[PDB]
Amino acid sequence: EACGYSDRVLQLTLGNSTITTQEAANSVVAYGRWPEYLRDSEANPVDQPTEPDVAACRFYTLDTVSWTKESRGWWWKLPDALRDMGLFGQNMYYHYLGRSGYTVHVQCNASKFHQGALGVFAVPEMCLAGDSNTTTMYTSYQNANPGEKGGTFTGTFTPDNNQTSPARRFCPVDYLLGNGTLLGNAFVFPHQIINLRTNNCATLVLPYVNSLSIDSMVKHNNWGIAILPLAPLNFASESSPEIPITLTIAPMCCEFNGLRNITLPRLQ
Amino acid sequence: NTTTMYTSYQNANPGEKGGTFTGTFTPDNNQTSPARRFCPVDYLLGNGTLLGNAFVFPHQIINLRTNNCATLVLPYVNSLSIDSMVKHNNWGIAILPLAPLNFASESSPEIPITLTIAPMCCEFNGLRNITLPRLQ
Amino acid sequence: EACGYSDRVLQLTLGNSTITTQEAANSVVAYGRWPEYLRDSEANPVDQPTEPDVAACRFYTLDTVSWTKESRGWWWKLPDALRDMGLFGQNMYYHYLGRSGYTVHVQCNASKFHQGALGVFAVPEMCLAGDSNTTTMYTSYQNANPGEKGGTFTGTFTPDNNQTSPARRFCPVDYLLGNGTLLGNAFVFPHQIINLRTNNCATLVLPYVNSLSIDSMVKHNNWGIAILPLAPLNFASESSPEIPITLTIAPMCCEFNGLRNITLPRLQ
Amino acid sequence: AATSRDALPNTEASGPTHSKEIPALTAVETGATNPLVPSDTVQTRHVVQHRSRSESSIESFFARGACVTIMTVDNPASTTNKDKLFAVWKITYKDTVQLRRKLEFFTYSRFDMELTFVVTANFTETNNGHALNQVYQIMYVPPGAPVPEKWDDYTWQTSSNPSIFYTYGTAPARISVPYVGISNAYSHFYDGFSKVPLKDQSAALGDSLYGAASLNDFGILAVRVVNDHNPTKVTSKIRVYLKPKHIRVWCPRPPRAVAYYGPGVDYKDGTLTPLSTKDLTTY
Amino acid sequence: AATSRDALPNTEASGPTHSKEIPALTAVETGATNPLVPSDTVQTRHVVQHRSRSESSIESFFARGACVTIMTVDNPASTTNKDKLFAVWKITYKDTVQLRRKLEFFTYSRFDMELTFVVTANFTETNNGHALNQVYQIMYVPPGAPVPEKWDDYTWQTSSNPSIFYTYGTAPARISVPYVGISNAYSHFYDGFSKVPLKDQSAALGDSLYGAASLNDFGILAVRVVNDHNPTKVTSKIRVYLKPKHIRVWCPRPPRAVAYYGPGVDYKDGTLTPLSTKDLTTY
Amino acid sequence: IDDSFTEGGYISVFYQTRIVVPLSTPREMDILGFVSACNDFSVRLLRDTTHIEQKA
Amino acid sequence: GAQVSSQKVGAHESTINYTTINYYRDSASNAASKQDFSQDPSKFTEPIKDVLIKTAPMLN
Amino acid sequence: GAQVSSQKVGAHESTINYTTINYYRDSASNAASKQDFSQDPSKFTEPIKDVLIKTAPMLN
Amino acid sequence: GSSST
Amino acid sequence: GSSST
Ligand SMILES: CCCCCCCCCCCCC/C=C\[C@H](O)[C@H](N)CO
Ligand SMILES: CCCCCCCCCCCCC/C=C\[C@H](O)[C@H](N)CO
Ligand SMILES: *C(=O)CCCCCCCCCCCCC
Ligand SMILES: *C(=O)CCCCCCCCCCCCC
Repeated sequence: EACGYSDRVLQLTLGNSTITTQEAANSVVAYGRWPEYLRDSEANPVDQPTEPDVAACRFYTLDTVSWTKESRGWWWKLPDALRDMGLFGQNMYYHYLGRSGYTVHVQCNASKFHQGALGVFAVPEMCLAGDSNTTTMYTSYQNANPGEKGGTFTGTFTPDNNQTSPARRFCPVDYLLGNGTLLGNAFVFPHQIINLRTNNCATLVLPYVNSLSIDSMVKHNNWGIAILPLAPLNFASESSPEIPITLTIAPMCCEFNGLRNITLPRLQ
Repeated sequence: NTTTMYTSYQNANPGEKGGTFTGTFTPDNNQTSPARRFCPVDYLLGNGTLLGNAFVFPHQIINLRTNNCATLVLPYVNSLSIDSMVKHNNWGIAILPLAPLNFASESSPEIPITLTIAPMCCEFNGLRNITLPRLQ
Repeated sequence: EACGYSDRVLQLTLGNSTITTQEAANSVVAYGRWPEYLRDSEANPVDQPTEPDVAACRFYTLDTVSWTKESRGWWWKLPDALRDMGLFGQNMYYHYLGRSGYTVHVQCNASKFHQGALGVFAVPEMCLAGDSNTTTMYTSYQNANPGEKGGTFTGTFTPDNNQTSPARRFCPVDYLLGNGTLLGNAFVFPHQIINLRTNNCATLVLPYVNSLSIDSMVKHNNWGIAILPLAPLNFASESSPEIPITLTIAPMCCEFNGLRNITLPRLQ
Repeated sequence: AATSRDALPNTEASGPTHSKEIPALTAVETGATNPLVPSDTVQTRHVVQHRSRSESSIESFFARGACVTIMTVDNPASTTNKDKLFAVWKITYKDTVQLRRKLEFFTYSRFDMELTFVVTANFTETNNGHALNQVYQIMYVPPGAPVPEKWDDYTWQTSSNPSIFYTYGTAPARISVPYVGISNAYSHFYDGFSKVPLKDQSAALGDSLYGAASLNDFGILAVRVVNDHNPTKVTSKIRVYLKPKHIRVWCPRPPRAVAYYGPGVDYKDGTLTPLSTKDLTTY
Repeated sequence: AATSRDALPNTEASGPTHSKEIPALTAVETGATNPLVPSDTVQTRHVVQHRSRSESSIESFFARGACVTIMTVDNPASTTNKDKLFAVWKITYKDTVQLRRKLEFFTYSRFDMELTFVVTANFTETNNGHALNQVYQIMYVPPGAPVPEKWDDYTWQTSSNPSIFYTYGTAPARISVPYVGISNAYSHFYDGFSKVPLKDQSAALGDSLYGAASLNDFGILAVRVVNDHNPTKVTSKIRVYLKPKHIRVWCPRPPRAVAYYGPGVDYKDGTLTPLSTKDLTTY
Repeated sequence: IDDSFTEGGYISVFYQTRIVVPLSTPREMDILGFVSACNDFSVRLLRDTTHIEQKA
Repeated sequence: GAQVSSQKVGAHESTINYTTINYYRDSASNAASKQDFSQDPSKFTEPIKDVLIKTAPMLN
Repeated sequence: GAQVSSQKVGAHESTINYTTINYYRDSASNAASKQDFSQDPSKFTEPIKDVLIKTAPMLN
Repeated sequence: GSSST
Repeated sequence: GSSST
């Protein structure tokens, strides 16, 4: 626009929170579907839903991670990454059922002299592969659900050989997208790339996706966020560059059914 | 009777257990480590006014021969439209035996009293991190 | 504009002089009033005014000063700073009375690797504080009127202790805006900031301001220009960076009354 | 449209009754008062009622100036060792008891406040010296403004604070003030604290008085004798009268039944037995 | 047509946003302040705003009498060696500080001036003699008119100067004066001199004070006790209060931040540190 | 004035990612901050300030 | 701007009236009119959800 | 020559008015009406030559 | 002019 | 007579 508006400069406001950016590469709406509340024709639990609106549909910033030349990649699951986030998390643990969409904003700035490219992928049902070749489908609830810290990818598969006290965790190999399929094809999932010369952020608007209208948020993650270095970090001629990556995520149109006492999960 | 308006936040706010009335005023004589709690005398409605007049406040009586419950629907009342719920209580519920419990000829009868309360039309403003009060 | 026009790119033309800029931060018109000639309903001296038009309403460039890490700030007074500028100055000294507006263009470029921010303030009646704690209101005409060289601010008040031959000059302390009020509030005066990453100039269009329609330009300054480093000059890792600051100022709609022989002031 | 000075309802004549209508029987458990009138339980005649409730309207009940404080000031000889006394009073209706008890029939109120000032002076030493007529300055110092530290310091300039210069022996001074509360009504009772004690903070740090809201609710009145020191000392008193005009009140309360003990609802041991002996079957 | 007592704008309810509109991002270099309202950066509800700016209109901000001076006079015994004291004051708002600071939020002003006079008297010697009620004469002597040299000389005739004869113990005296400036507005600041120093003239001859315009800007008030000498000496003080009515102001300025030091903008060494210690990351 | 009952809360600023610079660039810099009122802002009950005085 | 109202005449010696003019801009400066309204006590005397009919049983 | 204006009524007990008559020839003797106007802050808050649109970039 | 109640 | 505002 002749009044200055740009693809690269955006402002997002949800609840009492605002994000600004001056180096965006537009933003993505997964499968072209904006988040919505559950329609009566698709409804299933009959009790009056709780819809926290601004109390939960606001931007929550997770712990900042660090990108280096040896970084193989990071992953988070939703709603798991937000289970301890203010009133969203409370609403989640107090109800049997819950559904939610999300605005995911990945942040990573650097300088005109740095280079590198992060693939930011939102994957529906992001089932990851386990560390075991003695027992399949064995990753424990606690290890499958890291909360906000997330998990990481590895360049090497290493099988858990402790049979007496097994680690019971994922071993997500990066070129296999942590799930036995080639990473070069992950672009069929809703994505953006943070290529440092071009943009300093990724924004993905995710609808609630599932084979059900509503489900157990505590038992099941709907979306996975996978961030992998498609082109490695590099800067000037420093051997050990570092730049931070921050995730800020907002629940959208979230509603909950089946209110009771609060869930107190075994997380360690 | 050494310091007025001295009841601590912790003692003013018992949470769900509530507090009780007493038939006797007894002043806290520990000046070194004061109790800092209420001493609500029953015939003075715990506040220096006669209990027989408490009926000007919204009320019901549970008279056992007649009824087994009281139901009071309370509007939000205050000199402001909204306020700090953590700093300020809007309503007090006071339950006093106007006529003492009695049964057959037992000397020590007991019957339970249960309170069930529902918030209505509640709304909140000024969202931030959670308040973690000093309650003990 | 889709034909390329920008807030940042301006051309100003007055008389036989043109200024161009490619890194402006828009321009300011003090109190929203453009300069004007004196209207008949507000007129006071009855003699035919002299209105030099292009002979005086043109851009005059003053002596360039230098910004360094130890710079505390600079000041000029108008019309004083222009008293020796071509036919404007002549017209000024030949007439008892004169009034004028101004376009003030402060110039300071650097590089994408330098940083610093100059507050450029236009102050009506910029009375400055003196160096004395033995005699108030004692700054001499000669010291109050530096002409184009201007004066400077200081970080320290130091009282003139020579009682026998007093300096009789200003001692304008920077955080007190040289006048006993806090500099952080100087933004209520018409201003712009030259923040090196953003812009390389400030442009202020000043109306004639006074409690009279016309007055003695030789006795009285209407406006003061105060330039202070709000954020200090810095560059790469050099300890002693320097960049120049140039002032170019044009009188606007100036008119004079009360013609006689020329004023020959005691300036030293 | 029913006004405070309207006559109350007429008594309608009523005769004998024998029916299933039972006005006399009721059940106070419900929380209601039985709305009966004499014709419900006895035979009545027709009476045209002329009486009205005009004098017990909220306005009429409060339409009186009540003394809320007495401020003492003086003007001594210049030679005295003691400082010239000027007075400072924190504005309140709780230093005296009568208006306080009337307002406390209600939980909340709104009103415009009329303050009237009665000023009296006298001699103290068994002297024979005289004093010329005194002028007094009553300055309102709202929360935040500099409180005077000396009878003659810079604050008495009053460029922005409202002040009354009262001349002795003239009519008592009077001003009005609007409803100035920071809430939509004045709270006669505040069941709460001005601070939340946090766990992560020390107990001293989270502490505050029970039932107290703004520490300096309404500011202070500072009063002085403007005249310079005089050889003979004169002492004066300024009595302050408060009248609530244009008043509204909400949520009725039982009146104070035992002596006031502080600005809160606290009571003192030994004052808790208002009622006197009277036998159940004695008229 | 928007008046000072009109309610301010309502808050309009606003929802979530995801667009190229960037209200939050701005550039203060331009010299402008970003005109934002809460609905620009957070979700808002609809609120019907009732508050107004009525009390901060220029008129309301200045609508108070401020003390600008205290004049001392006396009336001694006829036998005294010292002359009867009459007072002479050069009219100004700069002898005190509070009204001065308020006016100096602005560069220029126009107003009608209301002057109110509070008069107090006392005895000085530890005598027992009395004095009958005093009448005071407050004479305005404009620049050029003969200033009184003695409490009783010919100038107190006042054929043309305005005078107030005030009777002690009566209501404080009061007069109004129009906007009397010789400019179109009063200048609170004059960056200039009243003389041009010429080269052909000596430096002493061309010299004048910085920031001073007419040496006798507005003239003086001369005050006396009209009563003849009395055996017992009485001393009186006349306090002068200035209120700017019907006021207009131009060109806002940062307020005075360090103590006033003279009628100009000068400051004194040792008074230049108004701000107190507070740590950057401490609430 | 400072008053617990009418307290306003907390303003604070944090690093969301970090400041990043290339080589040949200053590694430290300043930010400046400004405050102003919105169009819904008002004041009342005129009073004297403590920000000026006249001792003697 | 004069307001003319009637007095309720108690002891007698038409309608007798009296006049009122407000001298000040601020309504806070005004005297009290005493022209006040009455209301029904029901919010305190009958705060029950189901309307009470006094000839009927209060409990049914 | 009486001027009749309305009061903005704050606490309540139609439009309440008050009356004003000027007693003197000189307008300087008059009380202050307090019937004042407000203006937009723009000459101080937005003194820029090109009109500012707050949703747009301030610099383009 | 005159109001009448 | 009477003005009215
Ligand atoms: C020149 C004298 C001016 C005097 C100005 C007095 C202004 C202050 C008004 C105080 C209002 C007091 C009202 C009574 C108390 C409060 O109702 C309760 N404590 C609850 O808020
Ligand atoms: C019988 C008593 C009559 C008193 C008459 C007083 C007339 C003089 C009016 C003085 C006006 C003073 C206004 C204030 C000061 C000026 O604003 C500044 N110094 C700038 O001109
Ligand atoms: C309405 O008021 C028009 C009639 C005016 C009647 C005479 C007014 C009497 C004097 C009032 C003086 C003004 C009070 C400030
Ligand atoms: C306009 O003023 C016509 C109405 C007159 C009303 C009565 C005036 C009250 C007394 C004013 C006296 C004159 C003041 C010098």
